[PDB]
Amino acid sequence: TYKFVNMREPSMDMKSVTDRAAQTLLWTELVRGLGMTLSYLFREPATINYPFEKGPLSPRFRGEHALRRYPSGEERCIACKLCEAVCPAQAITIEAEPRADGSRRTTRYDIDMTKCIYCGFCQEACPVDAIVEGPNFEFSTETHEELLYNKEKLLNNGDKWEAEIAANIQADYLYR
Amino acid sequence: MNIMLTLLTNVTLASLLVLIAFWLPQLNAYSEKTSPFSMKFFLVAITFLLFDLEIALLLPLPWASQTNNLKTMLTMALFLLILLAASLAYEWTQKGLEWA
Amino acid sequence: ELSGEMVRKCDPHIGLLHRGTEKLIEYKTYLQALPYFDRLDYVSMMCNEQAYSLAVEKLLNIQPPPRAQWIRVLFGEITRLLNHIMAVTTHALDIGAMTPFFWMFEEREKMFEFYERVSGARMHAAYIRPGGVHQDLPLGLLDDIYEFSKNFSFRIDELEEMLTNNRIWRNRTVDIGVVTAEDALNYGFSGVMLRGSGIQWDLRKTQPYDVYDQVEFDVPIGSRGDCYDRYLCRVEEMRQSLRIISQCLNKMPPGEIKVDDAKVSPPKRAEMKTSMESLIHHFKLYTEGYQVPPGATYTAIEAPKGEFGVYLVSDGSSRPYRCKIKAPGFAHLAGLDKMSKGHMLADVVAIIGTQDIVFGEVDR
Amino acid sequence: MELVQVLRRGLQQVSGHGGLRGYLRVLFRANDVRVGTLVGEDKYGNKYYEDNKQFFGRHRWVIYTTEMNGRDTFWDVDGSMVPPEWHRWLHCMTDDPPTTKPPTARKYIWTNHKFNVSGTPQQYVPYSTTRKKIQEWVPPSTPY
Amino acid sequence: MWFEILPGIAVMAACLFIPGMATAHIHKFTNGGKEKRVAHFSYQWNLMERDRCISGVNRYHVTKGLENID
Amino acid sequence: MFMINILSLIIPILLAVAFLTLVERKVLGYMQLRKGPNVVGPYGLLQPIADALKLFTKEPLRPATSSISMFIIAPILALSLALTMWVPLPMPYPLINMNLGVLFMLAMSSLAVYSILWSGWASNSKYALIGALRAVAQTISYEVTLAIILLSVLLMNGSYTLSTLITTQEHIWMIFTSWPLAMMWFISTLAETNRAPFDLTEGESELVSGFNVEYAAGPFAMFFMAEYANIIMMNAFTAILFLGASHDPHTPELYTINFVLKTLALTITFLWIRASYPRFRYDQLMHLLWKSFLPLTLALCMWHISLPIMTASIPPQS
Amino acid sequence: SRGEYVVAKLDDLVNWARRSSLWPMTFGLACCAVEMMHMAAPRYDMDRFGVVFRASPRQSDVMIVAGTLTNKMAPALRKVYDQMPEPRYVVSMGSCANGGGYYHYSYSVVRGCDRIVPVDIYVPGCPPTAEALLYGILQLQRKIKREKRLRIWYRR
Ligand code: SF4
Ligand code: SF4
Repeated sequence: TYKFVNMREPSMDMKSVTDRAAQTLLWTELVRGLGMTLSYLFREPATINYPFEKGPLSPRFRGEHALRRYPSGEERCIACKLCEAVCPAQAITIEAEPRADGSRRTTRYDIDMTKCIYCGFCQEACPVDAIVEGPNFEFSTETHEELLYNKEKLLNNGDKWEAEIAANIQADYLYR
Repeated sequence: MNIMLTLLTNVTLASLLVLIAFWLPQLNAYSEKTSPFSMKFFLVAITFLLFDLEIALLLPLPWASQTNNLKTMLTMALFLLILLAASLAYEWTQKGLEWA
Repeated sequence: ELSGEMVRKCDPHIGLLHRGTEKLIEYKTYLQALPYFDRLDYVSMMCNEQAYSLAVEKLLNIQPPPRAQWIRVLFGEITRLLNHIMAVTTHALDIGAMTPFFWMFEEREKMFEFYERVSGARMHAAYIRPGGVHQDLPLGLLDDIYEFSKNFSFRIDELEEMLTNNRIWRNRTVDIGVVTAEDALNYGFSGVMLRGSGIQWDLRKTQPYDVYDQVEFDVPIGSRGDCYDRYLCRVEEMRQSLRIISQCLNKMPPGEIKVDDAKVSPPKRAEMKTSMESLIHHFKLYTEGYQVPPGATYTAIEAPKGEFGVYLVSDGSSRPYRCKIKAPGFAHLAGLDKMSKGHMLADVVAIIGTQDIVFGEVDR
Repeated sequence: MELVQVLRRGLQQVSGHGGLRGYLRVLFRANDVRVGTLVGEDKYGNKYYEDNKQFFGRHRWVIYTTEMNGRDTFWDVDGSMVPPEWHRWLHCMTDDPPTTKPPTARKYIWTNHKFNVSGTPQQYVPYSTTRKKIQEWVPPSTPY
Repeated sequence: MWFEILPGIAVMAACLFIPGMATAHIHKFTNGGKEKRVAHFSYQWNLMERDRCISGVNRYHVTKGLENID
Repeated sequence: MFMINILSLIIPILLAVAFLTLVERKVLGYMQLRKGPNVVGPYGLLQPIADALKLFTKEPLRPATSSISMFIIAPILALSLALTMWVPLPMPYPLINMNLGVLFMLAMSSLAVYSILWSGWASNSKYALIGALRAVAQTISYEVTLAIILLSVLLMNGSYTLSTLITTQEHIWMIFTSWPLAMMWFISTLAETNRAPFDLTEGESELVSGFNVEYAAGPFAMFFMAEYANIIMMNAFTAILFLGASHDPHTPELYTINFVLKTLALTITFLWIRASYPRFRYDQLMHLLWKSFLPLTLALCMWHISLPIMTASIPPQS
Repeated sequence: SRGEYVVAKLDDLVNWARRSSLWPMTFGLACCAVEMMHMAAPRYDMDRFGVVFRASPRQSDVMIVAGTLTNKMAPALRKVYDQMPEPRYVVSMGSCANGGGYYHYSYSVVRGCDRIVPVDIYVPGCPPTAEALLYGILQLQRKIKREKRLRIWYRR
C-alpha cells in the first residue's frame, strides 16, 4: 500500500566506501548526467517546421465559431437562443425577428471572441448544428475590435470553412 | 613598444565601441521613460588578501627549484605551504570560514 | 526581509490572480460553472473537473456509469502525470536544471494531444462533468495511450539520471524546507507535503472516490520531510500513476459514458432530434439546467498538488448558492514562511517550487 | 560506410529539388531541404508533400505558393494560406488527402480562400446588424 | 539534425584559425623566411644586436655565412 | 605590420565570439530536443548579425545617474582586457612573447573583475550592487585556487613563459601528469568566467539580470562579447596548459588547427555543462572552493614541488 | 530618389533585425503561460525564429500578457511595460487578457489589457494553442516588417 522513498542504508564495507569516495572525488554521477545530455544531443530533435508543418489535431477540435447553412443554402440557426443561455461567458448576443418569408431567423448574432472561453458549449447545444467551432485556430487580429464577430463574419467563416467543418462533423457526429 | 602598441590599440578599440554604443544609438528619436547592509562576511575578502600574500610568496618557486641547496629550498617551501594549510585549518575549525 | 542573503521574514502577498471565481459561480448553472474548475488549476484541469463532478453527483444522489468512472480515473492519472511533470521540471528550471523542462514537456505535448482527442481542447477541457463524461473516447485513442505509457518510463528514468543523484541537486534540496509531521498536519498541508514528512495519508486509498478501490498502487512515503524527499515522492507517484494507467487501460468496461437519466445528463443528439421527451429535456438542461436537491457537501480528492475540495451548497435551484474551493496550495503558501526560516533566497525559490503552488488555485 | 550513404542522400536532396538553385530556394523559403512525395497542389499554388518515413508531425508539410490573392508570398507566408480542404490533411485531422476524398460540393462554399486579412483594407470591421429600434417624430414642413 | 550545428562551429573554427596562421606568416615575412628569434635572456638579445651590426643592412635576419670570412 | 597583426588577432576573435553565441544557442537547443536558430540565414548563420543590429538599434536606457564615468569605463575595461588577454597566447607563436605571460594573464583576469565591480555599483540599484558584491567574492574565491593550480602545473614547465608549454608537452599531454589539478583548474575556469553552474553573478533565475540589469543596447553587447571572449580565452589557456599539441616548426598550420579544435571542444564542454547541471548556491559555491578544493590544491602543490626533486626531473629554466 | 532608396533599404535592415531577434519577457500570469511554455517546448520551439525568453524587462522587446490581468496586478504590469525599452510591442494572449474572458464581469478583473497598455496583436483562445501563439508572433514579425520609420522620417 505504501512504499519508502529514501530509507536506505549505505554499506560500510571497504569496497562500497571506496566506490563512494571515488564518486565524490572523481565526479562519476556528474559524468553520468553529462552522458545523458550528450545522448540527447545525438537524438533527433522534435521540432516541427511551423508554419510549413502543422501540429496534429482531432476532429473534435474547438476553434473559431462558424455559422453553418443547410445544403439548400438556408442558414441553419433558428433563433432558439439556447446557445446564449448555455454560453458560460455570455459572449453570444442573439436578436431575432420574423423575416419576410415568415421563418424564424436571427437579425443579430454576435460572438465576442474576446469574452468567449472556447468551452465547446452551443456547438453541443444548438439543436440544428448552427454554431460549430471550426478547425481554424490562426485567426489572430491586430485590433481588439476585429475579434468582436458579427453575424456576417460568422456566416462568412462558415462559408469559408464548410468543406472542412462538414467532414469533421461527419467524423464525429456518431460519437455525439 | 610592441606591448604599448597592443595596449593602446585594444583600449582605443574598446572605447571606440563604447562610443558607437553610448552616443551613436542615443541619437535615435524617442520620448520620456521616467526612471546597503553591513556585510560582516567581508571577512572572507580579508582572508583572501592574506592568502593572496602567500600566493605572491610562492610564485618564485619555479626559479627556486634551480638552486644547489635544494634541501633548504624544499624545507622552506613546504614550511610556507604547511603554514598556509595551518592558517586555513585554523580558520576552518574556529568557524572563521563562515561564508555567506 | 533579507538580512544578507538570509530570509528573516517571508510574507506572501496573493490576489494578483484573484478573479472572483466563487462569486461568478453563483450566477451560473452547474454545467456553466464546470469550466471554471478547469481554469482553477491550469496544470491539473481534469482533476478539478472530477472533484466538482463528484460534488454535484453526491448532492444529486446520482451515480456515474462505470465506464465513465474508469475514463475519469484514467484521465485523472494522465492529469497527475502532467502536473507532476510540470512541478518537478519547473522546480528544476528555477534551481537551474533547464533541460528536463524540454525533455518532459515533449511528453506533456503528447498528453495534451490525448486531451485534444477526447475533448477538442489541449487543456481546460469540459470532459468530466456531473453525471459522467461528455463524450466517449474516440476510436484508437486507448492504444495510443498504451504506446505513450510504454515509453514514458524511460523518460522519467532519464529525468532521475539528470537530477536524482546529482551532487548539486542534492545540495540544493537535501535539507531545505523541513516540515515536522505535526506542524504539517496543523498548518493544513496535504498530499506530498504531508507524505514527505512521513505521515501515510492518500485520499485515493483512505477515502476512494470513483474506482481507485479497484486499482493497485503504492503511496510513496518520505522519511526526512525535505524538498529532496518530496522530489523523490513526486517522481515515484508519477511511476505509480503509470502503473494505474496500465491497469485502467487493461480493464476499461464497455457501455455508457454518462448517466442514463435525461433529467441530469443531456440526451443523445439523435434521440433529442427524434423524440419529444429527449428534446424537452435537452432544452431544459441547456437553458435552465438540472435542479440539485438542497444540501451542502465537502468533497475532496487527491489532486496532483494535494487535497482539492469543493464546499458546494445548493438552494434547490439550478444555480449553486455557494461554492467554496479548497486549494491545496493555499495552506502550503501559508506555511511557506515557517518553512523558509533559517534559509537563503535560493532556498526560498526551492521551497516555493517544492510546494507546487499554482496561483490560480491559491487566488481563485 | 553509412556516412557515404548519408552524403549521397544529401546529394539526392540537392538533385530532387530541381538542382542547386531549387535547393537554395527551398532552403531559404522553408529552411527544410527534405524531398517528399508530392500529394497534390491546390488552385492557389501551395504544394503538399508527404514522407511517411519521417516521424509524426513532420511526415506532412506544405510549400506555400509565391503568389496568392494578389500578394507576393515568396518570403511572407502564413498558416491561413492553407485552403480548408487541405487544412484537415495537413493538421492530421484526416488521413485521406482532398484529391483522394474530395469535399462535398455546395453552392454557398467559397471558391477562393482568403488568408488572414488583419492589417489590410479587407480587414473585418464590427458593426450592428439590427435596424433602429425607436423612430422619432418627423416635424411637419408647413409653417402652421 | 545535430549536423546543422556543424556549420557555425566551422565558421568559428576558421575565425580562430585566422590569428595563429596570420601571426606565423607575419613573423616569417618580417624575419626573412625564418621564425622570429626569441630573446628571453639578455645573451640572446646581444646575439641579435651582433647580427644586426654584422648584416650591414641593420636587419638581424640577414645572415652572413662563411662567404664574409677572408 | 605589427598593427596588422593586432587587428588579425582582434577582429577574428570578435567574429568567433559572435558565432559562438549561435553555436551555444544551437547546442543547447539540440541537447533540449530543440533546434537552434535556423530561420535567420542558412542554418542560422545570420542570427548574430540580427541580434547585434537589434541590440544597437534598441533604446539606450540609463537611469544610473551616478558616476557615469564608471558606468562607461566598466564595459570599456571588460572588453579591452578580454581582447588583451588573447595577446600573449602562443598559437603557436605569441603576438607578444613575455617571460611571464602567465602571471600577466592572471593579473589581467584579476583586473577584469573591476568591470563587474564598477558596473554594478555605478548602476546604483539593489540587485546590481549586491550581485556585484557576490561577483567579487566568487572571482576572488576561485582566483586563489586558479593561481595555486597554475603554479603547481608550471612547476613542470620550469617558467611562466607560455611558449615553453609546447616544448614541455611535446611527448605527452600534461593532463596525464596532473589530471586532478586539471579537473580543479577546469572548474576554476568555470567559476572565473561566471558560467553555469557558477553563473551566480548574472544569475537570471535569482537576480533579474545581475550586474548588467541596468545595461542595455551596446554596453550590454560589450559585456556579452567580453564574457564570451573570456570563455574562449580561458578554454584556449586550458588547451595550451594541459592538452598540448604537436608543433612542426616549418608548418605552424598543423598546431594551429589542433589547438583551435581543442579549444572548440572545451568551449562545447562549457555549453554542455551549462545545459546539464543546475546552479550551485552562492554559499555552496564558496564551500566547494575554500573548504573542499583549496586543501587538495595545497597537497598537490606540495607533491608537485617534491616530485621533480625526488624524480630528478627539474625542468630547464631556459 | 536615391535618398529614398537608401532610406528604404536601411529601414528594411532595421526591421529585419528587430523582427528576427524578438525577445519576449518572461511574463505569464495565468493558464496561458502553460501554452506559452509549450510554445517554448521543443515541438514549436520559438528559439528557431529568434524568439528567446529574457527575464529583464530592460533586455526585452515584446510583452506577452498571458493570463487574467487582475486589478491588483495591473499597476505592476504597467510599470514593467514602462521600464521596457523601445521599440516595444505587446501581444495579448487569451480571452482573459484580450477582453476579460471568463471573468469579464468580475470585480477584481481588468476587462482587457488594452485598457492598461497598448496592444499590437491579439491572440484569441482560452487557452490559445501554442500554434496559435506562434502564429500571432509571426504576425507581429510581419507587422514589424511593414514598418516604415525611416521612410516617414525622410518624408519630413
Ligand atoms: S465556446 Fe465561447 S461562444 Fe460558445 S458557448 Fe462557450 S463561451 Fe460561449
Ligand atoms: S483566457 Fe483561458 S487559459 Fe487564458 S488566462 Fe483566461 S481562463 Fe486561463
